[PDB]
Order: sequence, then structure tokens, then C-alpha cells
Amino acid sequence: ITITITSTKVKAVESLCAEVKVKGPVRIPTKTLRITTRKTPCGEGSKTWDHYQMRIYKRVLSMEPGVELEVA
Amino acid sequence: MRIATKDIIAIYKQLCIVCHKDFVCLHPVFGIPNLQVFMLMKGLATKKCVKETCNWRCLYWTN
Amino acid sequence: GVRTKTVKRAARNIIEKYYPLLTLDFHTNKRVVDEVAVVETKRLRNKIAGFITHLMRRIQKGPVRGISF
Amino acid sequence: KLNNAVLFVITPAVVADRMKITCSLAKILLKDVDNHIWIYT
Amino acid sequence: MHHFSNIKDVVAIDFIKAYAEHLLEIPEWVDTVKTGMCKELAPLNPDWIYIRAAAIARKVYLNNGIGVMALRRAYGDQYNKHYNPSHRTLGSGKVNRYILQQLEKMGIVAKIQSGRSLTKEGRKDMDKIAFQVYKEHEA
Amino acid sequence: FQHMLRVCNTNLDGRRKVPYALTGIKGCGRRYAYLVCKRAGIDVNKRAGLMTPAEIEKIVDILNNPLNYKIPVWFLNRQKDNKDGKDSQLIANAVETRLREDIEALKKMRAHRGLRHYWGLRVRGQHTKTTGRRGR
Amino acid sequence: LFNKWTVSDISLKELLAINSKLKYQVFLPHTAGRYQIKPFRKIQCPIVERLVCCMMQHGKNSGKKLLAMRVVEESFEIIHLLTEKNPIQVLVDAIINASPREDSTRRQAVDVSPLRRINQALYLMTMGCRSAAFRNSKTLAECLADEIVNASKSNTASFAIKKKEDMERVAKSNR
Amino acid sequence: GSYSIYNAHPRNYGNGSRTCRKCGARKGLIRKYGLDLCRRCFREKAVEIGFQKLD
Amino acid sequence: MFCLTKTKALNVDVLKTNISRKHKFVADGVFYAELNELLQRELSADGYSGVEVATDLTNLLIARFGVLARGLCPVSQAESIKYKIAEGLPVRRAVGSVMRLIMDSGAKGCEVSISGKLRGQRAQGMVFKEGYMIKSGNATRQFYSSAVRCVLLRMGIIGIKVTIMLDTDPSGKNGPAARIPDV
Amino acid sequence: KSVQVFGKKKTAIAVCLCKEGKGMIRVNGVPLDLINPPVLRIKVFEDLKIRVTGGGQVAQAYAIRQAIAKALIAYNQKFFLEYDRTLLVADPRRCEAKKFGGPGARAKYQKSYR
Amino acid sequence: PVIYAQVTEILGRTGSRGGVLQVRCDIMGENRQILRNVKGPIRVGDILTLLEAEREARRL
Amino acid sequence: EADFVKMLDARARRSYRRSPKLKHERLVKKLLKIPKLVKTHCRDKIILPNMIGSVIGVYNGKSFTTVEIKPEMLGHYLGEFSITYKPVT
RNA sequence: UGACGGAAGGGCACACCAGGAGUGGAGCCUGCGGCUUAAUUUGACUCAACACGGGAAAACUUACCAAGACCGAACAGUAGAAGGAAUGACAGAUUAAGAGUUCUUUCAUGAUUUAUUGGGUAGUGGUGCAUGGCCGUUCUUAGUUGGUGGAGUGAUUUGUCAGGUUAAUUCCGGUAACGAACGAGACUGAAACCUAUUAAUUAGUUUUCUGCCUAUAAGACAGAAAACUUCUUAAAGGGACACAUUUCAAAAGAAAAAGGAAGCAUUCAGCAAUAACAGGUCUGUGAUGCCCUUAGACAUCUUGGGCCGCACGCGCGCUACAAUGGAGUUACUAGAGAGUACCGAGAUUGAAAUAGUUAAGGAAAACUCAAAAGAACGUACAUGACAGGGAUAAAUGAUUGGAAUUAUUUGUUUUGAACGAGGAAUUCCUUGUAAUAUCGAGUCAUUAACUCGAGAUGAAUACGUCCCUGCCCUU
Repeated sequence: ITITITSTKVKAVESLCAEVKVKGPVRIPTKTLRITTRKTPCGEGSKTWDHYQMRIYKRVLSMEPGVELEVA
Repeated sequence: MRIATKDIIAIYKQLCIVCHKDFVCLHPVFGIPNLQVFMLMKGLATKKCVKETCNWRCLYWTN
Repeated sequence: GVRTKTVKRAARNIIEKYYPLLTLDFHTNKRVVDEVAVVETKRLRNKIAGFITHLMRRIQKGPVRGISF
Repeated sequence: KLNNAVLFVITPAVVADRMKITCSLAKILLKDVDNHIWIYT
Repeated sequence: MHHFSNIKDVVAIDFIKAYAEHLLEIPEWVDTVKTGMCKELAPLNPDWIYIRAAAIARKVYLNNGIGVMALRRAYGDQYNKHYNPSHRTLGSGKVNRYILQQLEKMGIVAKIQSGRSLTKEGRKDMDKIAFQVYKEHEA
Repeated sequence: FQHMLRVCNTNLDGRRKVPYALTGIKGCGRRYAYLVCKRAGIDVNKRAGLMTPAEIEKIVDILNNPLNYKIPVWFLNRQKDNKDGKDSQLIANAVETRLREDIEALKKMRAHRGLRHYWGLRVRGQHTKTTGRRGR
Repeated sequence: LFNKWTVSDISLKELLAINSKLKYQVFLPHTAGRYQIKPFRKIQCPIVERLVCCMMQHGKNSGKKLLAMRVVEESFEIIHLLTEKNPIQVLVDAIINASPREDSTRRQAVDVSPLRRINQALYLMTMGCRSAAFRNSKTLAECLADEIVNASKSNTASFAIKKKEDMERVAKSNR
Repeated sequence: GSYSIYNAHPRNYGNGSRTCRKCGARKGLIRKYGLDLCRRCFREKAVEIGFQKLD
Repeated sequence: MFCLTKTKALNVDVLKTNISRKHKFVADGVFYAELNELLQRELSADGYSGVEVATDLTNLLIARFGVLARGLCPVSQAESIKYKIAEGLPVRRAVGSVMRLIMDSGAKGCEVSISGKLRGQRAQGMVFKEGYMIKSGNATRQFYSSAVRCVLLRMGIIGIKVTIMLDTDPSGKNGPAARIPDV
Repeated sequence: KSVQVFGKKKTAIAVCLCKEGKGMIRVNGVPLDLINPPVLRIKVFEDLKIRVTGGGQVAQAYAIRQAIAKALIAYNQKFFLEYDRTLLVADPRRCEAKKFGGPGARAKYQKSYR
Repeated sequence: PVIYAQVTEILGRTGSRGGVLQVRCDIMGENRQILRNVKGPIRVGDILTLLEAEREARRL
Repeated sequence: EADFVKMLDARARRSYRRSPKLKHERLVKKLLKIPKLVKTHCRDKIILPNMIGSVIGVYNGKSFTTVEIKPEMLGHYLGEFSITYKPVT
């Protein structure tokens, strides 16, 4: 079997991994979701961009809101 | 506005109700243009029959 | 690399009360500061422990104006 | 401008300069060493 | 020091030359085509097919399941025919697919369900020919 | 050896190699030049001047008779030729003649592309506000 | 230097990294050190290293060091041909010779520091090679090679020698 | 009829067939990750969604 | 009869069975933002003051998609000013009353910014500050709670921004803090 | 008997395996004398089984240098600095992050006034 | 034909913009302290060269 | 006619290879009925032999530029003979 | 009190110096002005307008133009009216139009609404000199303030300073000031390390079995299996604070050197005060005030065109002017991205190429997804607008789309232009940085010479001063 947990908060999946624990918590590489946008609503002004990013942590094990768990 | 007779009661029979503001497409439930639903019951809010809160290009009707 | 008054005053306040606990070794002072003053950041703890040790060299050699232990 | 002819330290450049021959022919004489330069003595 | 186990122990360029003359019917488009679309001149080498056939065959020796496309990007160049900055493009398919088809006729290569692989005797002749160039290299 | 040859009433240079001396013909470029060398079976590396007029009468024949000399149709500068015939036959000073009459054919019927040739403007529809600014 | 290969001027020996320490002598002039992070740190770079990095200029040759390492290797062999001496030994005489010992600054005549003497010695020899080999039959390595050997003893036809004499003369009248 | 030709033009390719979720304007869209939220509207609600101005 | 063929479905992207992980959380975040702003317009008279997926709807949710710290809550506090401002109360007294409510409710510091046409036809903006408040740092990403509201008057729209600095209960501590204990 | 060691450059990683043998060095299966950029052969040479899986082509030449240098120490310690310090310590320098308003890390686009 | 001069200490840096260093030199031949202006990166331990030593460079 | 389009340009036979649109077939159907000038907005027709004798006006942007079809004005687009701008002064 | 000084004193910034790359000169892509047209929509015009409105416009977007239609006239009252208010319509004519728009014609459905007065409503219409919000700027440097106290009738001032030091009103110090708050710092993300911990798949290594191949004796490859964690991924910890030596300044600190993965706050970023502009946006918004238009519409929709129009001027860029190169063949090497019913597209096969017919796996460390600059190979090219340059054009071949003409993009042949390193001026830059060549993503039915990111080769010149442009303190 395979228990997979993916969440936006690192302390979330880490807390639930240790609570379920048993095969070790494997850590699939983190995904970053980068979005770059112009700050201004119109064109006027200096060319300024702001950098947004949301992370996604994935843990898979084999035997709170924002955390999802699936059993294969 | 001019609407089919079998159509107007279908909205009223169904009536909460929601409808997109995009007029190009049809309503997924009744299979009728979103225009007819909008204009038929935009007139119903003036009679104080419902509430016409608008949010994210969708109109939510709740009296 | 000067030190702000939030770490010079914090370093002073520890020494007046807790002189004997501290010593000339920098690495011991790191361990004490985590226990004798609740600092939530490792970097801030080292800077205070850095200055607290630095004050000992002057204190050991003689009296200093700011600190009266 | 030079019209250095086409038919009939050692480098194909110098043996093309004062021999007044094109550097393509200068390869032929030196034959009768690397794919970047031909240095002979 | 040095020893021989496979084709990785001989320099790539002089093995393909060594495996060139050893090699395959010549089609009618041998002298009328280039090896891609980015290029603009047909190969200057009269026997460019054989020097290409050895390289394509050698690439099979190292990649277990290899296809036409993986060769097309391998024998590909840059496209800078305008003022736009050059962007890499695929090589030619028919020249490489035909040559790979010809190696099937000899039996050097085979057909796996996800590409092509060298046969048993294809390993032999490749290993055999890679040896004299190895011996010649040491001397 | 001659520094000045003549083929299809067009003067070439004898210093260049045979494929890069046949580009002096108006209808022949670089890819076409190499092909006729292979069809005629001459040595590319040998210079044009050294090459005997025995081969000249065939190269000019090949340049004017390529269709029956095993030349792919997609190699021809004039495919689906109008005015009868469906072959290039444009390796001559005939390059200008066909080009000149194609515009006049367009210009006769007042085609828009033809009209853009009359005014001497950009023909293939490109921005002309800032580029192509030859003063007049 | 390539498995094949003294400073008279007492003012450059300490700033010339040739053989005072073992970290200088190297089979290739391709060392990836950080020689430009502190003042007076480039003096740790081998002399052949410094010359190679000046063969990597004029925009379209930016970053091509293996390209510039090949031409220098072929140049040194030709240098040994023309002088029957060590190309490294031959080059370091050129730096001593092709170094302007005075300069004019707004004018006003002032001397030139020894470290600036080395920088300008390679910079002047570098430009002559670039100009001579541009749109010319001679291969870049050859053009660099005879430039150095000419600049070695006294030859005026060398570009660096021409420039040194011009600037030295200007400073002389600028006093 | 009165509406037979109304909105009879097919818009399936999309530059006037895609709309921002809330603003509804057709310029400046962000179709990445299926957001369908154009700029000047995603910036306001970015923190609510979960995106943060990290580096 | 109409010549329309398109159909914009009244579905949601959080109910999709086959969805990528990158697409899953983006849709989860977007749906929360859409839902949060939906009932904010409904529960304005009640102070919805937050949603998780207030200070006699479900049918709307299916059709469309197929607090003791009242002082510390910025959303409900901001609505208090909007209600009072629209009631004709002067901005100085009404905002002053709300600030005293927060200050005695256990907040380290708060600030209300009112900008608009308060004085006359020419625009003006007043800022009220009470208590300690840091403006720069990553700390304000955890020690802040703000809401942006706009009220409509007879001469225009007035913008009211209410922000409140929280305390240690949102677990953590500020940057500069030594608080040396004694023996 | 064997030890494991590795060396790093900008992004080049060369994981070596120092082990008893007849002295044959091989990188990814090819002999050390048949390195692709033949100019760099003498720089690499300033029973091992090295595997290079990163960087470019000059980065891996320096990474291989570390792998051979580090392997001798690791093998000898368990069972260089006066010449080149970077033989045993990785160069910390990495590519900087591009920022908006410029084509590089510090370069900025041209300005106009009139 | 030229006479060398060791560098003792740096007086500072002058010449409008900072690109000319005022240094004090002691000629090893005649242990004479001579003040000059230097163009370029210099250090105390450096040894200069001089083709002329009669210009007591002071800038008034 | 399906045979003639083969010897035309690559674009011409492709735009004919796709199924005939209703507007174009409803256009040539009028072309057979009429010759009397016929106006149209359709600047997308390919000149085919079935309309050689027709006199047709093409909406440029505001008017109708009457053009009489010539056998020498083949598969080029029908919209190339109605300019959409006064050229230059 | 502030502002200003062709006033002084002290500091700072690629501001300049020492330089690199340049732009300006040529062709082309793009924006702006101008002229033209029916329209060539419009905002912005010193830094703080001009590859900017994420603005790469065939249709839509779309705001402009020529036509055509059209209500998106609620609600309330009247008239009319199931013996019909009205709506839709095949055929002919009209119309580009298969808009029944209208007319000849009768056939369907039925108060869903026609004419009516008020009245709202609608608008990419105006007004950013009526506003909110957002953003830029002053201003990326170090500045700002109130509680009590001292001085002045008062605006106000001290606190917020002599000196030194610092990246920093950061500190040592000084003191009618004392005690504070914001700003800096502190803080967050990435990079620079862990042979110690935790783990092992979809990462990797090792070992073993089976088959095959060559050597002189080691190994290679393929198909399996089941172990370890150096690499890889990534959680918690640890790890540098200039501690510590020498010198310099009883003090804050400064400068080598050694050690270290890491020593300019270690580097790059993020957040970033008080006060202010009547700086940009009502053309992002169902956020909005007032005015304007409101059945012959400035609302809406359809068709066609335009934003691409060229006598010239300016800004951002790409390609070039070659031998440190171009053309042909060979081996190669990454990083960060993206992916559904349909998206990213493997393998087979048709051919000269773009591309076509079938077609696995993959909601992904699993499948697709793949490097060129540079390198090596030849008795190739030899300095000549040459094979440098690839504009301009002529033929033809395919894709996307309802549609490719005013070329969407692209293939084959042919065509072979200016351009011989660029005047006054002017921009960016201090270390894995500049530069060079390339890859991914945004936009995306189809379209990058743009922008946002990613690696790959890796320079030169400084360790300084206010001379220019400018800041910030003090008389």
C-alpha cells in the first residue's frame, strides 16, 4: 500500500507523518508555483514586478485543513 | 423580455437560483440562454421578491 | 560590524545578574543564553553571546563603566 | 586587390605572403600539424 | 591504465572511420539531399552515408531502446536563416530512418517494442572492429 | 588555365573552384551548383579554370536539360511553369525576363500585389513606418 | 606550462607570479580561482593566465577561454622558434620592455605604478595582436607570436613599443 | 427572428472567449494553473489563495 | 429562439476527480477566495468575519458550485465604522469609539485610516494610531489582521482601512525580545 | 575494500568509488585518457569508478579533479593544499538570480531621457 | 638610465577625482626622501622606478 | 472543376479541400442566376472558372469596387481587387 | 520652521575616475511623433512617457469607420386583447448576409408584451483637478514623532548633540534633559556545509542469477531480484558572534594573516516609517459621485475594414560587417520549467523538408522534455562584398483557423542589397558579476527579434574622490 500526503504547510505533513508512524517518510521533491505579475494596475510607472510562490510538499508512506491524504 | 412559456415556469418552479453574467452561453440547468434568466428575474428583484447580491460575475438570488 | 543597542543592553542586563554563570569561553555562553534568557532566534543568541564574552575580557581586566555587577 | 594566384618558421600564412601564392596552395607545398594550424620548420 | 571491454575504450571519431569502410545499397537521393533542414549544403564527403551509418550504429550500442526521433535531435543543428536568434531544430528523418532500416537488413540492429537494439553478432563485429583500432591506438 | 571562362553566355572566374564558380550564372546558386557537378561527374576540388571545354558542353546541357538528367522536380526554380511547360529552364539570363513579365502580368489586371510594385513599396505586407526609409 | 616549457627589472619580480611559489607553475593557464575579490589579489595569478584572459575581448569572443588557450599555446611554440629561448622567458622581457614608465593625467606628468605597468604591458601587446590579425591572412596565434618577440628586445615595429614611445614622449613634453 | 443573428459569431478560439473570474475583463489574463484570474485581481487575492511574496 | 451553443458550467475545480497536485491547491485557494467574498456580501449585516473550508446559504452553495475576540476581529470592527459612518455620525467621534473598543479588548496596537471626501469636495485622509505597532518585517505577516472596506455617502465613497496588531496568543514572539529571567 | 567520495563544481557532481585494483581509472565507463575536451586532459591528471552527472564540460573537469584528489585522502585516512586549495574544497560560487528590469544579475536596460 | 625608488608611505590621494596617489619615496641609491605623485594601484611595500628625480612633486 | 483546382497553388487547393462554406455556395448560386453587377462582402472567394463572365462588386471598407472577372485573373483571391485605403499623397 | 544658494565644513551613490560591453552609423522587428485616410481608437511626454497599459490586434479584444439591424424599455397606471397583445416563419422580390429587416403570400406559438406617462437601467462616454483601492515618485538614504521636564509672550526649540565610529540619529561618548515608539537592525526565502541523525520511491549505488560480446584477463550490455544511503531528494538539529591573534584607533570599531563549506551585515533578494504629489489608472472591477448619450443610442449584435496605412524624426532591441570566422561531418554536457475528458506526446511508418496515417505511457522525481557556445575531424575555404551578410523579391509545398488578400507560421530552388567596426552625444556594470551563445515559461487555434526565469563558457579595470549629475547632516 501507499499513503501519500501533500500540503502547502511543511509543519502540517511533517506532524501528520509522525502521528501515523512503518516505512520511513519519503520526501518527493518540493514543488514551487512561481507567478510573476506587474505591480501597477495601469501601465504608468517604473517596471516593477512582484514574485509570488506557493510550495507543495509531498510525503509518501508504505505499509487539518490544507492537508490531503490518499490511500492506494 | 420574450421568453418561452414552458421556460418561465421552469425557472419559477426551480426558484435559490444562480446565473452567470456571460450572455454568450446557455444555462447548464434549463438549457436556455443566460440572458433570459437574467432579464426575467432582474425584474423580480424590483418587486422585492428576492435579493440580488452579485459576486464574481455570478448573480445569487435568494423572500 | 557594530552592535545595536538591543544586543548591547541585553548583553549588559545578563552580566549584572548572572556574572558567575558566564565565562571566557564563547561556546559555553551560547548554551547558557538559551536557558537564562528566552531568545527565539539562534542568530540573535550568538550575537549576545558574542558580546557577553567580549565584555568578560574587559571585565576580567578591571571595572567597566556601564556594567555594575 | 592582391590577386595572389591560384595555380602553380614555416606557416601557410607566411609562405603565402612573400611567395605570392594563395594560402590554399601553401598547404600543398608544405605537404609534398593540427586541424587548427600547420607549423613547420 | 588501459584495457578493452566495449566500444567506450576507443575514441569515437576514429572508430566510426574504422567502421566506415567495413560497411548497404545506395538510394537515388544520396547526392541530392542534405542531412536536415537547418543546413544549406549537401555533405562534402562523397561517402557520407557510411560515416553516418557507423555513427548511427554506434549510438545504438550505447542506448538500449533508441528511436528515429532521438537520432533526429542528435544529428540536428541550429536554424539561423533570418535576423531572429538561432533556435535549435531537429535533423532529418528519412536519411536516418532509411539507414536504420538498412542495418535491419544486415541484422546488426533489431526491433524492440520501444526502439531498436543490436543483435548478438552485431555486438561481435562491433567489438571485433573496435579492437584493432584499440591495438593501433596503443602502438 | 584561364582566369576568365564563358558558359551559357555568362562570364565566370577561373580562380574559384568548380561549384563556387558556377554561381556566376544568374540561375545557378550553391545547392544547384553542387548537384550539376555530381550529375556531370567532375571533381569538385579541381578549379574551374583547369576544367576542359569538353565538360563545358555537357554542363550547359545539364543546366538546360535537368529534368531528363535525374534532377528532382522540387529542385527547380520554376515549378508548374505557366506559358506552357512545367520545368525551370531558368538557368540563364532568363531569370530577369520571367521575373519582369510576372509583374507586368500582375500589373495588367490591377492586382494589389502588382500595384505595390508600381508604387515601389514593400510587396509582402510589412510595416513601412520606420523601415525601408531610402530618401526620396 | 604545456608539458614543454629571471626578471631583470627588480620592480616587477614580486608582482610577477611565475615561479616564486608552487601554486603558480601549472600545466594549463586555466585556473578558476577568485583573483579579483580583494585589492592586489591578481598578483597571485600566473603570468600566462593573465595574458590568456586578454585574448577574450571585443564582444563576440566573450568567455571563450579554451579558444584563447589554444592560440596562446601555438603562439608560444612559434615564439620559441623565432628566438630559440623559453617563450615564458621571452614574454617576461616584453612586459619589462613594453611598459610605459610615465603617463600624463589632467595635463600633468606622473609616474606609473609597477602593478599598472604589468596591466598596460599585456594590454598594449594584446591590442596589437587584435589589430594586426583582423581581416588579415595571418593566423591570430602567429600575429601574437611575432608581436611578442619584436616587443622582446627593442623592435619599434611592435605595436606596444610604438604606443609606449608615444606616451613616454608626450609625458616628457608635459612636464 | 429578433435574436437569431444575435451572438451568432462563434468564439471558441479565445481572446474574447476567456474572462477573468471576478473582474471579467479580457486583457491581462493568467491561465497558469487554471487560475483564469487576470492581473489586478489575482494580486489582491493572492494571499487569500495561498501565494506569498517569498523569494 | 436563440442561436447560442456555448455553456458555462456552474461547477467547481475542487470536485474534479482527476486533477494534478499543482492544480489541486490552486483551485482550493481560489474556491476559498470566491466563497469568502460571496457570503461577505450576504452577511454584511452580521459580520461574517471569516470562513473556513460571525460576530430562526447551503442551497446557494450547491447551485453555484455543483467569536469572543470581537474587538480583535478586524472584519467586524471595520463594519462597525462603516455602519456608523453611513448613519451620519461624524468620523472623529465614531472612529474614536471603535478604537477604545479594540484597545480595552487586548490588542497591542491598532490603526484606522479614513480617506475620502470627509471635509468637503476636496478629498482628505485622516489616520488614527493607538498603541505600539511595527510596520516593517516578516513579523507583520503573522502579527497583523486587517480588512479593507469602503462606505458610500451622498457625495462619494469613503475608504476605511482597519488594521490591528495581535499578541502572543498567535504563537510566536517579535524580533527584538530578550526578557531575561531572574533567579 | 573500498571508500566512497565525491567532488563538486558550479553544478558538476562527480561521485567516485576508490577501491583496490590494478590502477584503472574510468569516468562513466570511458578511460581517463579519452576525455572529450582533449585540452583538459592534463588538467584532470594533475581502481576508481567516477560518474559525472551535472554542470557543463569545464565544470566536470574540475569536479573530476576533486574526485580523484578527495578519493586518495579518503582511502588513505580510513584504511595537495600547498599547490591548489580548491582540490579538496568546493568553490562556493554559484550563478546569481536574475532580477526584474535587467537582462542579467546586475545589468539594467538602457534609459532614455528625450 | 633610470633610478629606482622604494615607497615609504602614502600621503593620501589627490588630483580632483581620486586616481593619483601622493607617495613618499626613498631612493635606495642615495637614501634621499623624494615626494612624487603615482598613477595606479600602489602599496607601501612596492618599489617604483624613476627616469627623473629632480621634480620635487608637491602641487604647491 | 474539382480537377482544375489540383493544378492551382498550394493555398488555393487547400482552401478548396476544406468543405465548401454556405456563404460561398450561396454566392455562386446567385452568380449563376444573373451580367448584372452583384455586390458582396465576401473577400474570400477563389477565382474559379464557373464565374469568369460575372461582373461582381467587392466591399473594400465602405463602397463596392466593381470588378469584371477575367480569365487572366485566376485563383488569386477575389479580395485582391478592391483596395482598402487611399495609397499615399 | 521650511525651501534655495554661480556659501563653507563633513559624509554617500557605477555619479565620475581605470576600464569592459556598448547604443548612436547599415538592414530588420517594435513603440511614439508627424502626414494620409472613412477610420488609421486611446491613456502616458525629463528622470517618474516612447517591446509601457502585462497592448505578440485577421474574426472577438475593439474603444474608430461604412452599412445593417437591435432592446439588454425593469416596475407601476391606461389603451388594446385568448371572437388574439403579439412572436416566429418556407417560397419570390429587397438585402453582403440562410437578419421574415421589409414587401406579395398565409402558416405555426400564444399574454412571455405592443402603443403608452413617470421612471429607472445601460455605457471601453467625459471628468484620476470630485473619490476608494492599487502603484510610482520625493527616497534606498536614515529619517520622524509624544509623555513629563528646561527656554521663549509666540510661532517654536532642547530631547533628535562637541569628537570618534558605523552600511545605518548604529553605537562609544556628551548632556536640561529623562524615559520611549516607528524607521535601520532584528525578521522571512534562496545560495554557501554535514561520510553524524531520520528516512528509500518514482533517486542512486552495491550484490546475486540467466543470456550475450571482447579482451587477457578485467570487465560491458540486456532481463530479473533482494539488500545500503557516499551522491539525490528533505525534515529536525548543528554550524560564525568578527570570537580569536598581531597592528591601528581607558571605547565603540578598523586592517591583514591562519582556520573554516561559509568572514563586505557572507552574498542575492522580500518586508520597509512620518509627511507629501491636486503624479498614473473611473479603458480591471456589480466600487462609486456629478455631468453626458438613452429607440433613428455613445447600450447590444452581425458583416467588412482599421489599429499594419508612408515624404520624414525619435526610443527599446535582433542580425551583421568575418579567419578569436563561415560551410560539412562526429562525440558530447546542464538547470529550472509545463502537461487532460482533452494536455505534454514516446515507439512504428510513409518523404528531400515543413508535415501526414496509425498510435504507448503520464494528472507526473514514474511518461513525454530534447543544449548549444565551445571541442574534434579533411592535402575543403584564403582574404577578394568571397562560400561574410541574408534584406529585397519570383516561383512553387504544407500546417492553424469559418476565413491567411494587406504574405499568420514554415519548407525547396532561385534572387545576393546596404553593411569595411560607426561624429556630437549617451546607457549599463565591481565577481561566477559584465559579455557571449542557448534552454524553459508568460502571452498562445497559429504567431517572439519582448518580458519573466534557468543554466553553460568566465573578462578587464577600483579598493578611490566629490570634478560632473545628485542625495544626506551641520553654521
